Parts: sequence; C-alpha cells; structure tokens
Amino acid sequence: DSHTLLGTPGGVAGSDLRLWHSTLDDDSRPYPGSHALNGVEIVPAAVLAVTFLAAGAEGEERRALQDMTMTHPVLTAGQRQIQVVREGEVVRLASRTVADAADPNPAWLVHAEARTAAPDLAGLAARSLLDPGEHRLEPADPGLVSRRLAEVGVPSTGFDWSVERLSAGLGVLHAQVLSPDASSWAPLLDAVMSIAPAAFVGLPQLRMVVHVDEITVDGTPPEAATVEVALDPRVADTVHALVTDGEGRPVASLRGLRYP
Amino acid sequence: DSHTLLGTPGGVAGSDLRLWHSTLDDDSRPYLNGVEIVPAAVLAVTFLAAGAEGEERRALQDMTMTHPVLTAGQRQIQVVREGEVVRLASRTVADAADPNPAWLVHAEARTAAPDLAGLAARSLLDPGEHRLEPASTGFDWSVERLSAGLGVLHAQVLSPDASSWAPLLDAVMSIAPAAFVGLPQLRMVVHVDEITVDGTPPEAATVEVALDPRVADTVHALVTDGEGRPVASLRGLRYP
Repeated sequence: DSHTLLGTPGGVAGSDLRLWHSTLDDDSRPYPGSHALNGVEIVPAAVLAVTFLAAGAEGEERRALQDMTMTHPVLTAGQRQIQVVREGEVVRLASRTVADAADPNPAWLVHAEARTAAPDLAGLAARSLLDPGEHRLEPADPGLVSRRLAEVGVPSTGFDWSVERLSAGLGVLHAQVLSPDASSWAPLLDAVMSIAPAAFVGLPQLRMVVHVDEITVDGTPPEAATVEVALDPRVADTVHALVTDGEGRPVASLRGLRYP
Repeated sequence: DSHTLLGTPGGVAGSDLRLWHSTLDDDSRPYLNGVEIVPAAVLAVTFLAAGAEGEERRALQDMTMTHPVLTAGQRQIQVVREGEVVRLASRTVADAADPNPAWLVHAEARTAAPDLAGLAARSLLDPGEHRLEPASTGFDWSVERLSAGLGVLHAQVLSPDASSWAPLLDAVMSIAPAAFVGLPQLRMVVHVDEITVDGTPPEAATVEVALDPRVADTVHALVTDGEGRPVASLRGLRYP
C-alpha cells in the first residue's frame, strides 16, 4: 500500500547488502486499480520506479535513478516470491517461483535494475516548460484525448490520476493532471509514463516503457501538476518528460524513456 | 557431511553471494543444564562445507570464533559465503511482529585451496626425540592410548562415526589444551590459522598436539591414520 514491492527487510550478516522479500499475487497488488493487457495483469513501471526510489533512499536521503532497465515484465498471475536488492549503488528487482520442499531455492529472474545517484536538483530547477506558442500547442478535444490515451497504453490505469486539460503539438504534449493521492510518487510517475507514448507521431501503437536514462523527483508529490512530454528528435522510440506543480516549479524529470 | 549447520540454500539476485539458513533447536541437533553450545568442530565443518559447495574441498584460514553459538530453545542460523570469506550468524526466530531481528556474527574464516602435498609431507614427531612417556565428548570419540612429553602429546583416538570430520576435529580441539605445561586449566579455542582435511575421516587416528615454542597460548595439531599417513592438520590453534 506504499505502492512499492518492498516487503520484509532482510540482511546478510557481515555485509552492507540490503534485501527485501515479498510475495506477489492478484490479491496483494501494491497499487489500487488494474494495469492489464486483456486480463494479463502487469506491475506498472511506476511501481518499479518507486520501489527503486525507496530501496535507494533507505539509510540515506533521496536518490535519483539512472539507467533503469525493465527487461522482463513482472506478472501478478499466480503466486511469486519477490526480492529487491540494494548492492552499493545498484538496485534490482527479481522474482521466482515460490520455494517448496522439492525446489527449496529456485533461481531468481531479474526483471529490472537501476543505478542510484545523488539527485541533480539544480539541473531539475533550471528546467522549465517549453513555450506553448513556440511549439504551437493546440488544446485537444477531451473525447479524443481519452481515445488516444486509451489507444497507446493499457486500457485502465494502476492509480488515481486524470487529465483535466491537454495541449498537443508536433511530438510535444502538455497535460494538466490531477493526482489526489500524494502518499507516493507512483501516481504521477504512472501518469507521465502512460501519457508519454501519446507524443509519438503517426499511427497509434501500443507501447510499454523498457528503459529510462534518468528519473529525478523532488519533494512530496503535488496533487495538481503539468506533465510535459517531448519526443527526442534524434533517437527513435524515445521520450523525455518534465513535471511541474501548478505554479510551474519543476518537481520531476524523466529523461530517455524508451518505448519500443 | 552430516554435522554441519548448513540448512536451506538461498541466493541474492544478481550476486554470487551464497547463503544457507536453518533453525537450531534442542530437538534437531546436527551433532550444560538447559543451554546448548555448538562445538568448534561443527563450526569448522560448516565452513568447510560452505567453502566447497561448487568445488571439492577447501582449507580454512584465519578461522575466528568470537561468540559461542548458544541456544535455549530456537534460533535462526545464517551461513554466508562471500567470495573467499565465510561467516556464521544467529538471531531470534523472526515473525510478523519482529520480522527482521539483527544478526549476531559468531565466527568467520577465509577459504583457500588446500595444500594436500604439504599435508602429505608432514609426519609425527619422533617419540624418542621428544621423550614421549606413554601414560568435551559430545560426539562418539575416545582416547584409547596416550604418550606425553614436554609440550607434546600423541593420542590414539577411536572415532566410529566417519560420516563427518566433526568428531575427529572435536577430539583434536578437546585434547590440544592438554599440551600446555603447568596446572590444567579449561581452555577453549578462539582462533585457528589453518585447517586442512583430506579424504574421509578414519575411524582410528593418532592425534599429535604440540606447543608452539615461540608464540604463547598456541598449539599445532596433526592427525594421521594408524599407519601415520596425515589426514588433517590444524595450524595455530589459539587457546587464551
């Protein structure tokens, strides 16, 4: 209910390794809603992100994430054991079949990994939203926003956010987002990563994020935000995001979201 | 090896760390009044086995025994192999109300490639040269014969259980403090520089124990079969 997959802390004697263990099934999903491909429930990338943020910052101040790879999706179907590992500046999320007498130590599958780093908050604060006029952002019809947002991502969302306004240009979107749950960054991160693939031009494809070069968050999540999402002009299948609060102060950035 | 504290293997994703977990209880001993103490020999064979999970056999070096493994009821045991370092720890049995009690590290050692040609080149000190006059047991071993000199003993030991090295190692580490001159004190080993074992334990053995002439509170041991072929050595047993 923290929106993370961090369960019971575990230690290795004589080692600064940090572990957390948990069991995942359909009745212990750390998020409220459903995130599913035709009845295939997949843990949202936002949950992986906040899990890594929490694991990074446990005995310390908050971290940014770098080179977050999401190689294999985490499914909720049946029952699986989850291990989150912090080893130095590396965090990993793994799962395996629930151990039993016949297989008391099944091998781990590593789903995702990132590196933790000191957040670049002056970098973050020096960002601002692209100028609407300069990039010719036209306000979009609510009905088409809903259809587009549905088309490019998984039909329902994991979390309680919504788009109250959206302006769109060529490979740029500005979305005014409501996010009443401020108990974690997962809802806003889920909004960013659900809205981001709407920026791609051409025919709508269903995409899922598999990599992020950098995730930086600052402070507690606001309940109203503007989410900017912009195509990388040079590298395919890549989007960059900025989140500001209602007064336009930058509160999160996600660089190099990859949606192949 | 039947006398180790190695329980269920466990792993850390993305790491070559090896873990084993077990619960230690008076009902299921792998080998005072209401308190139980794990013999040093059990710690040694645990570390030998943890060292040699992939490989065939390791020697141990710099085995330190800091806190005895004591139990009056139930305790969780963790054995850790991290590269060439092995550690043994214990804690109160976790539950939902206390889900991650802290580990107490009892002992540690380093693993290394056993020097078996070195071991085979050892032999028992000459009885005549050292003027040997012929004169706890939680396991099944016993001393059937003993010759003693100044700071040296040769003890013929019977050890019917050959399912592990723990009984013979326990005999060595129990008989070694007898090598100290002067009035008998109870001593218990807290450090060993090197432990090397080869093959399966014999059921009859001779144990040599000799004071280090130069360093205080230190004893060296050699274990041979009945024909004097070396099967184990323990160098630098420290008994403060």
